[PDB]
Amino acid sequence: YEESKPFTCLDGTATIPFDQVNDDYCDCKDGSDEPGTAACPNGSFHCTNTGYKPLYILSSRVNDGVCDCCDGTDEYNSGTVCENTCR
Amino acid sequence: VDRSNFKTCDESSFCKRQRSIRPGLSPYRALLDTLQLGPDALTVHLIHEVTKVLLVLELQGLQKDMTRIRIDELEPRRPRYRVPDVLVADPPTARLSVSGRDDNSVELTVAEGPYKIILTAQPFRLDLLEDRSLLLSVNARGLMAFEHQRAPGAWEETFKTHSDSKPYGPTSVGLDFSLPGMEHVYGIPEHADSLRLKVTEGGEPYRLYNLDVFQYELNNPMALYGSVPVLLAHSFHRDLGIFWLNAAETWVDISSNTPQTDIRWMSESGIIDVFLMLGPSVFDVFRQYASLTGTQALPPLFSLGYHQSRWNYRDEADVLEVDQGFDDHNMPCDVIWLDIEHADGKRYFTWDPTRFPQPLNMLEHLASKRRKLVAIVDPHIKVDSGYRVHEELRNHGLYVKTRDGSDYEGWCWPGSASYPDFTNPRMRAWWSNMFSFDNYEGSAPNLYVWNDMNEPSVFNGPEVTMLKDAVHYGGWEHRDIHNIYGLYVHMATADGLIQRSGGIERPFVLSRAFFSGSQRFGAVWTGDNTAEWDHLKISIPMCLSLALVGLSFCGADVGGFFKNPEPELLVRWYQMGAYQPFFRAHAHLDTGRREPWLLASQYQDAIRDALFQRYSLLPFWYTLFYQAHKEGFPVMRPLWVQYPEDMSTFSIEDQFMLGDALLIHPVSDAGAHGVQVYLPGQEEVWYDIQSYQKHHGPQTLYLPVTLSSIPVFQRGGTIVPRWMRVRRSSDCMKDDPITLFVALSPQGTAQGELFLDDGHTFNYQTRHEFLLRRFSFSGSTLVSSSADPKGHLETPIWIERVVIMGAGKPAAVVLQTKGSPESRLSFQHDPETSVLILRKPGVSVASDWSIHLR
Ligand SMILES: [N-]=[N+]=Nc1ccc(NCCCCN[C@H]2C[C@](O)(CO)[C@@H](O)[C@H](O)[C@H]2O)c([N+](=O)[O-])c1
Ligand SMILES: [Ca+2]
Ligand SMILES: [Ca+2]
Repeated sequence: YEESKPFTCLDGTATIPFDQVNDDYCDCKDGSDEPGTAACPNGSFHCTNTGYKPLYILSSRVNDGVCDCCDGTDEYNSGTVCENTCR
Repeated sequence: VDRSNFKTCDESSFCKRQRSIRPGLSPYRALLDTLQLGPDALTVHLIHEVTKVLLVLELQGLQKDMTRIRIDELEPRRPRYRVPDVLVADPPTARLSVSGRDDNSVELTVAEGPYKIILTAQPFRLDLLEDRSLLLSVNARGLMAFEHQRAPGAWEETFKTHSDSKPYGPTSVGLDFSLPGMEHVYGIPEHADSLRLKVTEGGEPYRLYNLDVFQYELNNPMALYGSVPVLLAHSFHRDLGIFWLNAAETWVDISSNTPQTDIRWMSESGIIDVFLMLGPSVFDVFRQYASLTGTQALPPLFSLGYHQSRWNYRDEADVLEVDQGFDDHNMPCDVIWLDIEHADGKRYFTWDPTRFPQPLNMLEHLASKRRKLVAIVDPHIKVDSGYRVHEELRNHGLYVKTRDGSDYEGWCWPGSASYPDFTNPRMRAWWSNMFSFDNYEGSAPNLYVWNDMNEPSVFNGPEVTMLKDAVHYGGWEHRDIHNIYGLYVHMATADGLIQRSGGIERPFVLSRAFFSGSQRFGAVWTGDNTAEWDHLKISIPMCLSLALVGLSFCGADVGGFFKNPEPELLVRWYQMGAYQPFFRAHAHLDTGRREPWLLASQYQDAIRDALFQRYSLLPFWYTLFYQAHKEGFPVMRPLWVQYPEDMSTFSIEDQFMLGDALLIHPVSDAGAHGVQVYLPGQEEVWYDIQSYQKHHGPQTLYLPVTLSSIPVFQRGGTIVPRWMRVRRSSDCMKDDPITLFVALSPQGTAQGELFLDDGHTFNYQTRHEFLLRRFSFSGSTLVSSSADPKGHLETPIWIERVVIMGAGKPAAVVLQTKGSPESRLSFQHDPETSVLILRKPGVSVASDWSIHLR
C-alpha cells in the first residue's frame, strides 16, 4: 500500500497535512489553507456563480448569514438560505 | 456658550439665600423628649430656635452598611415632594438600639455593630462611626437650612423675560456633610470638568439641573444635560458615598480643610432625603448604591458595536449607500442612525413622505446585512391639529399644564410644541404603547430609539427649559420634578421596545438627560461636544464620573458634534471611542461628511484597525456589562478603583481601565511622538498587547506612537476572550469561536470570565439560557469551569486558540475534556516574547476542559 502527500502554502511559509486544509483554523499566513471557510483573516472565497460573472469575496463573509454570492454558496451552514439570483 | 442665559448661584434666589448661610452655630436642635425608636426607623422632632418651626428627622440604619436620613416638616400646609420610581425597592432596614444617652446626646447602634450613630441634641448633629472611627458628620458646620412652607426673588421672580409665579414661596432645603480623612471626591455628573472634583469656595458651586447648553465649554461647573446626585469620597483607608435623593434644582458646594472635605447640598424643594453608603471599599459602595437604584441594563450585543450617525442622512438611498460603503471598505458597523430630518417636519413617529417613503423595505435591507437602525424620537410634540399624536395627547389631557389649566406650549424643532407629562404613569403607558408595530407604522424589530432634548429643552423657555410653575400629575410643580423628567422619557421608551416584542427583546435607547436610576434603561452620551483636541481629552473624565455613579453605558460623539475635525483628530477619536462603552460617530448638520472611508488611505487604515480591535473585544465588553448588570460594578474604571492605595492615581484622567484586565492610554495630542503611561501596582506586570513586551509596575513608561497606535496593556493575572474573526456586524459574529489571551502573573496564574447568551433577549433571565464560564490558569494548567451552573445554552461557539503571554516553551500540550479522548495540541512559541500559541483546542465553550503544558 502507498499513501498521500501534504499541502504547501502558496506563500511558501509552511507545509501542513491535507487534513488541515479547510479544517476551520488558519494555518497559512496567506490564508491559502482555508479557501472554503471563514477561518483566515486574509483569505478569499470563490463564488462560481454560473449564469453570471464569478466573484471572490472575503473569507470573513463565508457563513456570516449574509448572501454575498449570487449563487448562494457562501452560505452553506449559517442558517441563512440564499437563493440563486445570478439572473 | 452664552452664559447670560443660565443662572449663577447669585441669580438663583434660593441658592443665594442658602449659600449666604455660612459655617456657624446651627439654630436647629433635637427635642430628645420626642424621640421614638420605631419598628424600622427612629423619629425625633427638630426645632428652629428662632422661628420655632418643627421638623421631623427619620433616621434609619439599613442592611448592607447604609444609613438613610430624611427630614420633613412636622405639620406642613401641603405635602413636600418625595422622589418616586428611582429606588428599585424599599431598602431593607436594620434595627437601631440606644447604646448611650446623656442630657445632650443619644448613641445608636445599628443591629449589633460595628456601625454607630451619635445624635447630638444641641446643636443638632449626627456622627457616624465604625466602632470608634468617625466616618462622617452631618451638620457639623451648621449649614442645615429648611425653609418651611409659608402662607401662599423669594416669591415672584423673573430671569431675563420669564416670570416664575412661585405660588408656594421659599421652600429650599440644604444640609452639610464632613468627610474626615478625605481629600478626593468624585461624581455628581454631568459637568465638562475633571474627574477629581474641585473645591467651590472661591467660585460657583457644582450645579445639578438638566439643561441644554449650546456649544458648552470645558472646565467649568455649569449644569449640563443630566444630574446624578451621588458623590464618592476616596482615601488610602476607606471609600464613602453620598446619595442626595432630590429631583429639584440642586447646587453642591465642596470645601477642603487632619485633611477633610466638607460637602453641602442645596435644593429648591422636596424633602431632605440622603443615603450614606459606608463602604469600606469602593466596590462596597458600588454594591450599596446598586441595591438602591439598580444596575446597568444588559445591552443587546449589537449596541456594543459601532454606530454610524450624523445630522442628517438624506434618504433611504443615502442610508443604503452608507451601509454598502462599510462593506465596500471592509469596515464593521452595527447601526446606522436617523436624526430628526427623517420624520415629517419633526413630527415624531412619522417618516418624511418623499425621502423616507418605504421604511419597512429600508429596514428589511438593513436586516439582510444583519444591521440595525436607530430613529430619534424626542418628547416635544408639534402643536398641529393634523398630528394624531398631538390630538390624542390633547384629547386625553396628558400634557404638562400651566397654572390656568391650559396645555403648556413652548418652541422646539417643529416650532410650537407641547410637552407630554411623563411623570404621569398613564402618559408613560400611552408612550410605551405607541411603539407597538401597529402604532409606530414603518417600524420593525431592528429599529431602535434615541431620546434627545428630554431635559426638556424649550427654546423660548427660561434657561432653555420648562417654566418652574408648569404643573404636572398630582399638582406637583415642574420645579419639584425637573431632574427626573428625562429619566421618565428614557423609561417609557425602553418599556415600549420591550412590550412591542411581547416582553422578549431587550431594548436599546440612548438618552441625553438622565438621573439616578437611568442606568436601568439604556445608554447616555455627553451631548454636543466639539471637534477639538481638548474635547477628545475630556471624554475620559466625563464618562468616568458617570461610571462611578452607575451609568456604565456612556460615550461622547466620535469626531465631535460641532465643527470639522482634521483627519488626525478623527483617527485619534476613533481609537479613543473604540475603547469607550458607547461608540457612536455623530456630526452637526453643517459639518462635512466624515464617514470613515472618505479619508486618505493612511487615516482609513488606522480607523479600520481601531474598529477591528473593538469588534474583537466584544466578548470581553459583553462580559464586563454582564458583571455590571449582576453586581453593579462599572465597566470603564479610574485607575484608583483598581489601585486604591496608590495615591498617585487619585486624579488620573488621561488613562482608564476596562474591568481589571485592560489599561488604556489613547493618544490625545496632535503630532504626538509618544505617551507617558503610568503602569501601577507593586509586583504587578503589564503586557503591551501589540508587541507582547512585558513591563513591571509601578513605573511611568514612555511609549513611542505612530498614527495607528492605541496604547493598551493587559494586566498579568487576567484572561481576555476575543473573537479574532472580524465580520461586518456583531450579529454575524455571535456564533464564532473564541481566542483566549492569558496574561500570566509573576506567580504564573491568571483568571477571567465569559458571558454568552442569544445576544438580544431576556431568555438569560426568564429561562436561564446563558453561559457563564470561568477560565483559570495555575501551575501549568488552563482550566475551564462553570461560574454559574444555572446557565445552559445551545451554541456552536468553541475555543479555536489560546494565546499565553509570559510562558516558556513546553515539551507537550495535552487537552482533556469530559466525553472525549485525551488530545494533544500543536503549538508555536516565540522565545523573544515568551508568547505561546495553542493551535485549535476545538472544544465547545459549554464544556468543562483542561489544558496541561508539560
Ligand atoms: N434657542 N434657539 N433655538 C436654537 C437652539 C439650538 C440650535 N442649534 C443647536 C444645535 C444642538 C442640537 N443638538 C441636539 C439636536 C440634534 O442636533 C438634532 O436632533 C442632534 O443631532 C444632537 O445630537 C442633539 O444633541 C439652533 N439652531 O440650529 O440655530 C436654534
Ligand atoms: Ca487550516
Ligand atoms: Ca456571506
